[PDB]
Amino acid sequence: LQEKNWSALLTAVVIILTIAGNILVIMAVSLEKKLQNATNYFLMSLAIADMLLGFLVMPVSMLTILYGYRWPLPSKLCAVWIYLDVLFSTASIMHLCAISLDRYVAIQNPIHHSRFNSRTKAFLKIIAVWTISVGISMPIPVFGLSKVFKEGSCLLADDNFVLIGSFVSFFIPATIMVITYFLTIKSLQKEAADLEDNWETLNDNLKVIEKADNAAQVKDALTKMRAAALDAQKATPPKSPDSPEMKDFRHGFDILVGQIDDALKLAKEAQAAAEQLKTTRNAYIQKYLTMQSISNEQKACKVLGIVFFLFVVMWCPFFITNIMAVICKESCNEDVIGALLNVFVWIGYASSAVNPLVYTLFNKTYRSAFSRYIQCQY
Ligand SMILES: CC(C)CCC[C@@H](C)[C@H]1CC[C@H]2[C@@H]3CC=C4C[C@@H](O)CC[C@]4(C)[C@H]3CC[C@]12C
Ligand SMILES: CSc1ccc2c(c1)[C@@H](N1CCN(C)CC1)Cc1ccccc1S2
Ligand SMILES: CCCCCCCC/C=C/CCCCCCCC(=O)O
Repeated sequence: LQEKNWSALLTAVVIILTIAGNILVIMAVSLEKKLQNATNYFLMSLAIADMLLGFLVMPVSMLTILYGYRWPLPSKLCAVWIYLDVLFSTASIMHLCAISLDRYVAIQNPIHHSRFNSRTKAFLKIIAVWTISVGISMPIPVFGLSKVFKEGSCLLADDNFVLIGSFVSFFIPATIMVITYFLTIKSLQKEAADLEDNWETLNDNLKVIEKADNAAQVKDALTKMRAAALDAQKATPPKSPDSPEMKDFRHGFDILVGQIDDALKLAKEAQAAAEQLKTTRNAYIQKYLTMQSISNEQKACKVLGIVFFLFVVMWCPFFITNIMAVICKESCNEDVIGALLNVFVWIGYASSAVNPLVYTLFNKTYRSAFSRYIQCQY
């Protein structure tokens, strides 16, 4: 028991890293313009929930710890610490889960030429996240004042409250989160195979068109280039600020190939010289922007997979032991599994710390903001 005084300190480390880790994330997304992605707009709100969870309900989880788990505050405010903790936590899965199916639908749909709002779509999307988040949390204060106390410690004790609340707030979202996620990674991976194929196709026939000695050999070789070029025009990862240029440079590049074709049938010696995408800056940019754009979404999917994965890995101990309380009400000792719950809620409460760490470990631009922000300099 000499080493059990460390829990206070170790848990305070989990309280510190979450309040600081997500304070920067709120800062760094707002200040540095290079991180204004729609998916970085979600991350800025999520990180607020983790800031609000660290700032409100993780500490009194420790305050209770010090007292021996006998609830140390007024009787009357227990449903509000359960409510708050339920609400912010339930907003962190909703933020994660929204992100995954927001990115999922966009990859399996086209541009769709909507852009009704000017990247307030994030702002609309996030307020829907919280009202669904606070949709679910009204039942705790609705039956706020019993079903919230057990032997002088404060836990959700209504069996259906803690049974329904697992599927509605944890397993449905975690499953939804993961099911969409994997479909997308398989989808993105299977769309990079199309752009690379379309540029390889385009370059090989370009060499063929130049090196072909027959008169109409160009025809098959430069009609195919038109074919791939359109497919590329139809392909971009989810990511009108740079969408004209892609379309214009698609159109602008197509002109060069199109024109050579137009005068290819007419003819001959000159059209080989006419299809010279090798000599023009336009074509070189487009291969660049796509391969840089393809690779960026690779790393976003991986960084997101890390936060997705270790969110549900970390809270599953607390939810499996808790759902097992009600399923195993009679068979198994409740003083052991109640002990596991004192612990497995800090495996879970520690995810609020983790995701700022994984941002620095894999996003160069998130790293530089934090490092400066520690030094105070914008
Ligand atoms: C109770 C004691 C130990 C402090 C608890 C941790 C928090 C509240 C402390 C510790 C380190 C502090 C931060 C140090 C660095 C920055 C970045 C700066 O650009 C804005 C202020 C800010 C964000 C400070 C605000 C408060 C802070 C986050
Ligand atoms: C009791 S059954 C249940 C159902 C829903 C939710 C919780 C618990 C919540 N706990 C946290 C501990 N706190 C002492 C009580 C409330 C935990 C959590 C974790 C992750 C996302 C959402 C939620 S909301
Ligand atoms: C996705 C990763 C999943 C990891 C699962 C870890 C499981 C943690 C605990 C499981 C429930 C244990 C409950 C122990 C109660 C013992 C019952 C008794 O005393 O009779």
